Amino acid sequence: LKFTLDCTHPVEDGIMDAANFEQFLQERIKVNGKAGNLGGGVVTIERSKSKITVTSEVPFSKRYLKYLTKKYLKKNNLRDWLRVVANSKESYELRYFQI
Amino acid sequence: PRKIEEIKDFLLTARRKDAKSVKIKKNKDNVKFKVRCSRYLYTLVITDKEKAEKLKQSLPPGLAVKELK
Amino acid sequence: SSHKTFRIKRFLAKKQKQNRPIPQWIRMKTGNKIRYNSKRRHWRRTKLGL
Amino acid sequence: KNTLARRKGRHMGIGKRKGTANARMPEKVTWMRRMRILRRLLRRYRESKKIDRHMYHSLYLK
RNA sequence: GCCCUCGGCCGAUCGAAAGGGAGUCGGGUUCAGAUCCCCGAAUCCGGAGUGGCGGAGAUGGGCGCCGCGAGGCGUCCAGUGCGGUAACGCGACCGAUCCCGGAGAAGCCGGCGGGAGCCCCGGGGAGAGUUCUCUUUUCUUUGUGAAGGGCAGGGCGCCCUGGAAUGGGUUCGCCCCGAGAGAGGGGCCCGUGCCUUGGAAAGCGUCGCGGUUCCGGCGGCGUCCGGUGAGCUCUCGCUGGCCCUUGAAAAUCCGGGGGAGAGGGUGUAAAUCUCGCGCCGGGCCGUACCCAUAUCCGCAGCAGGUCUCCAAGGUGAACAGCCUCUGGCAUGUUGGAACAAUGUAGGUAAGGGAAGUCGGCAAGCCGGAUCCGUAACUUCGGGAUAAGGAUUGGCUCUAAGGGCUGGGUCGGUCGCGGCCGGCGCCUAGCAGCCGACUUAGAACUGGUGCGGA
RNA sequence: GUGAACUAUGCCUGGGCAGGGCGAAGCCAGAGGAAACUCUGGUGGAGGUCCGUAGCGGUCCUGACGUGCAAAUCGGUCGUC
Ligand SMILES: [Mg+2]
Ligand SMILES: [Mg+2]
Ligand SMILES: [Mg+2]
Ligand SMILES: [Mg+2]
Ligand SMILES: [Mg+2]
Ligand SMILES: [Mg+2]
Ligand SMILES: [Mg+2]
Ligand SMILES: [Mg+2]
Ligand SMILES: [Mg+2]
Ligand SMILES: [Mg+2]
Ligand SMILES: [Mg+2]
Ligand SMILES: [Mg+2]
Ligand SMILES: [Mg+2]
Ligand SMILES: [Mg+2]
Ligand SMILES: [Mg+2]
Ligand SMILES: [Mg+2]
Ligand SMILES: [Mg+2]
Ligand SMILES: [Mg+2]
Ligand SMILES: [Mg+2]
Ligand SMILES: [Mg+2]
Ligand SMILES: [Mg+2]
Ligand SMILES: [Mg+2]
Ligand SMILES: [Mg+2]
Ligand SMILES: [Mg+2]
Ligand SMILES: [Mg+2]
Ligand SMILES: [Mg+2]
Ligand SMILES: [Mg+2]
Ligand SMILES: [Mg+2]
Ligand SMILES: [Mg+2]
Ligand SMILES: [Mg+2]
Repeated sequence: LKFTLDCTHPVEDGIMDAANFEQFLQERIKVNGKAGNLGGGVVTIERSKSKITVTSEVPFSKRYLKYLTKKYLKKNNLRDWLRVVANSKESYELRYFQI
Repeated sequence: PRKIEEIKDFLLTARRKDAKSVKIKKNKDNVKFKVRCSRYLYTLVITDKEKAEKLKQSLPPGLAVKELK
Repeated sequence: SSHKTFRIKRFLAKKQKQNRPIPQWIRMKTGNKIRYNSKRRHWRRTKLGL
Repeated sequence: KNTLARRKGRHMGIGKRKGTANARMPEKVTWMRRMRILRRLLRRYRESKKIDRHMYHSLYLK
């Protein structure tokens, strides 16, 4: 459903890696309570060198997306600078905490 | 508040004497024409954009034709 | 109470208008022998009979 | 979580109830539910002519 | 103004900031006021002689001609509306004294049903919390006033057809029927629910942009889809029970009976109008705040007293007790340091078990629920939870208890679907889907613990 | 002469009172009898009914206090609901 997850600023100043974050999602997604294998090829994640599309054919949810990116930020000790907001419909953009 | 069905009835209450104002409210699906008279606020709802436009053209002069934007 | 009559409102109006300290030039007046308002009412201590 | 367990039957017990059986589930409500169910079934059978008026009345009274 | 006609309020007046009593709501705003100010939507009552504008009353028939006819000419006669078998309906739709009725205007208790609000469950958003591990997670939020119009829903001893025993409908209970059942078709009332106008422009939640020392700034996006119920609380309705108890009055407003009267001579008419719109007005007094372990009374910031409304989650029978959220507070007119006696309040106690004492005073024992089992006596109702006994946790299951849909033999043809029929036999019903809380039984399990507070 | 602002009682008009137990009349069904009827199971929800909240009251500790918090209060236990 094109839940565009966009992070240009942190990879812009080089504090996280879109490829291994994509790997993190690729392992720890869930479809019907199963990790790995994307439900059996049913969700597809591409990274267009600055942002990640998570296309799907199931009722998958962007609040679950926000929960997973918060989990990634907490795991990599980053969510004291970064903050996941809804910049638009069908998209989540990370932002730095006030300067 | 009263809701008017026909353009001719809207036009005669628009050219009534006590008709203080007309406000045009452009909604996403339709357009509302609210004429403020003495006792009631009368509302006409039109779904056709060109029909609403030609009504705006054929509205009588000497009235406030205020758009709500 | 908040439900008053006009004349009990007048009574309370007069009482709170005259519950007021004495001016200070009164003491400088010649032959004064009055130092303070001696009949000032406090709402908690002395109650109106009304 | 405890509501899920009580749905599965847990903590319902006999050492877990404090009111009487009628206080927890009233016999008037039970009988009323049963009568509504059985009368509705009899009305459907009489409408679809699996039974007739006379069978319906005797079964109603029973 | 006089005269005639007609006439019981037959008794002044006061008496309720909880009785009766037309008609205002939403948002915003203050240091302190707001249903009263501002903005926006309404509404009630009173007034209109010259009547302010529409609409209703109300505008049709007969006969002679002209005119192809339509349509005109003149004459004569109606007209205080119309529809439905009905219940009744429609936008108005004359009418006095007088009379009749209704509303205002009726107790307490029970049981059900409908509607809302709250609570609860499943998803979608937005923003937060947790992330040592797990958690598609946890928390918050997720609007539409009054007044119109339409439709659900509820109620009806309201109407018409028809005639019912092999009696039948029907409630939790009842109850109903030749004085008219069931069935079929209507009508009315209520409509606080939903849709719409109001209305998104406002409110709210988020994400931003610039400073009018503080803009009802400006913008984006959103404000979504469902399901449950003997839940609680209001409210509406139906139907019972109780009474040597039968549960106000009056202002006020309405309907009807009757028809004294009034309206015009067929006009582009009148009297009249409880219809629609328009115009003007609504004075006087109260309105802050406290409302009580500190604004009241008790001589006081006094453990006393003093009438109400609203009421979340868990456990649980529960408005019990105990813990928590919204909201509130600072321990009740001081603190610090020690932890003697005597106290006040609360516990525990070997072995005995009322020997204590006037006296089992005080304390203790018992306690919930489920399954058994209950004596004398009796006014036959009771006694009665008599007495007495067993069980009670956690975890994993197994049964039973419901609600929706569809069951169709074949194009015999076309209006990969539709019209009539040769075409066919779940008829012991099945098939699919949805959804609750219970109750009973069993296994395992624990230092025999389990109404664990 | 002044008082029913406390209290006593009558009247008028308002407000209020969880959750449970027992299970009266009325009613439905099944079974036994020649009847009269009888038995069983439900339903129903009566009562100056019972346990027990709020409320109202005030038993006992002859508890606290007794120059009090109080010119009659407080706590537990109680009565009724
Ligand atoms: Mg005082
Ligand atoms: Mg008289
Ligand atoms: Mg008076
Ligand atoms: Mg009054
Ligand atoms: Mg205020
Ligand atoms: Mg709305
Ligand atoms: Mg009938
Ligand atoms: Mg908006
Ligand atoms: Mg905004
Ligand atoms: Mg006030
Ligand atoms: Mg006090
Ligand atoms: Mg005094
Ligand atoms: Mg406590
Ligand atoms: Mg203390
Ligand atoms: Mg202190
Ligand atoms: Mg104090
Ligand atoms: Mg001992
Ligand atoms: Mg011992
Ligand atoms: Mg002894
Ligand atoms: Mg002795
Ligand atoms: Mg002795
Ligand atoms: Mg004792
Ligand atoms: Mg005995
Ligand atoms: Mg066991
Ligand atoms: Mg008195
Ligand atoms: Mg009693
Ligand atoms: Mg009590
Ligand atoms: Mg006492
Ligand atoms: Mg004593
Ligand atoms: Mg009692």
